[PDB]
Amino acid sequence: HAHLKSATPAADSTVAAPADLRLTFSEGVEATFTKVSLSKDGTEVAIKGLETPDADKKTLVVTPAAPLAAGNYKVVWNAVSVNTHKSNGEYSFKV
Ligand SMILES: [Cl-]
Ligand SMILES: [Cl-]
Ligand SMILES: [Cu+2]
Repeated sequence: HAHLKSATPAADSTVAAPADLRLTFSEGVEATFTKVSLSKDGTEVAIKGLETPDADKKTLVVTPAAPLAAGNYKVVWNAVSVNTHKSNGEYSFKV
């Protein structure tokens, strides 16, 4: 199953407006079947895009509609691997 190895913004780290989130998994994931929910103090923030650029499909680029306002962000992810297995979790970060 796909484990999330690293994010960026990194779990619980603080940053300036990153432009997008990168999620790096232990296996290839499917952009089309994978769900990512980004929320700021408990209301949806709008994701415009999901993509796996490289061909291993191990980094998921999650592009929000706007650049991100400063504050407290919760990511909830439901990955579907290239072999169709479902995993999930969550993490936080701050701008
Ligand atoms: Cl995980
Ligand atoms: Cl999707
Ligand atoms: Cu597995």
